[PDB]
Amino acid sequence: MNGAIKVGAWGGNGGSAFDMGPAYRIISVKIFSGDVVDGVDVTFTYYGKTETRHYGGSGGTPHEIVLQEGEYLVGMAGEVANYHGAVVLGKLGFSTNKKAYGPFGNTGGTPFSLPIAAGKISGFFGRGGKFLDAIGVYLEPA
Amino acid sequence: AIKVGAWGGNGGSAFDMGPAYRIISVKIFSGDVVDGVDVTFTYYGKTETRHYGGSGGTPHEIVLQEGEYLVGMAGEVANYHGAVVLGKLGFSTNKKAYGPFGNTGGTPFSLPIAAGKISGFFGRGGKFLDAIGVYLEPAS
Ligand SMILES: [Br-]
Repeated sequence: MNGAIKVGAWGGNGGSAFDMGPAYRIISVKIFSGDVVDGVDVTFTYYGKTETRHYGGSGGTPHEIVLQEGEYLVGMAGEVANYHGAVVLGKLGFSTNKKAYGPFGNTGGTPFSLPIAAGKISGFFGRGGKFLDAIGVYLEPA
Repeated sequence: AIKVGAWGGNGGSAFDMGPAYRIISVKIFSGDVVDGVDVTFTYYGKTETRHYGGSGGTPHEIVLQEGEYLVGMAGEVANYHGAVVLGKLGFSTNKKAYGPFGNTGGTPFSLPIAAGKISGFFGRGGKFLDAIGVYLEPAS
């Protein structure tokens, strides 16, 4: 609605649905991972207030992407894995117009990939519980 | 303004449909792999058919009914006789999922569209369908 374009989610159907909606500015993403992707922090701005939302569980090591001036998110990729009986993100990475980051996570399964030939990622939705069950993205022009 | 993909190889020649006003139908030509696609659509007052890739294999036509639109695309990227191509391709509408068309496995990709629709195509083609990507638009 209101003109949104949402692609995904990739992953399983467990955990609880989340939807950040679209941001004015994503500032940074932290991807928490070990054997699989445990969760994500998204830090974003709105009217000069910086806020952080966490989705998924409390495990894993953090892997950060701090967006530089003129840097924006142009790809996402990973693997959907079966882990301990749950269908979750086993690996997750992102590309910007400047650099690739990751993927983070150590469990393979069914790959997915989202090259954005025109446009950028503008927000996130998905499912989280003990791990990051699923992830999807909002898109807008670049 | 919103283009995702293409998934597939670097061979063949580039194509680019741009976005349509309305997609009427898509035909997927396949045998062992995806040979190519026809897209029939409305565009700036005209009704047009374009063909991308080769024309071998068998055509499989999906005609979109009133209130029906394309909300997913998926497939596998395969090596076929030395060409990195779509080995399998399928589409979902808001009513039903179709496919796969083609028989050759390789690396899967999937594009579920939770909000919006596919409005057109771009990619690369030769004898077969080397690569395919989509233009995306919001729902109306
Ligand atoms: Br349409």
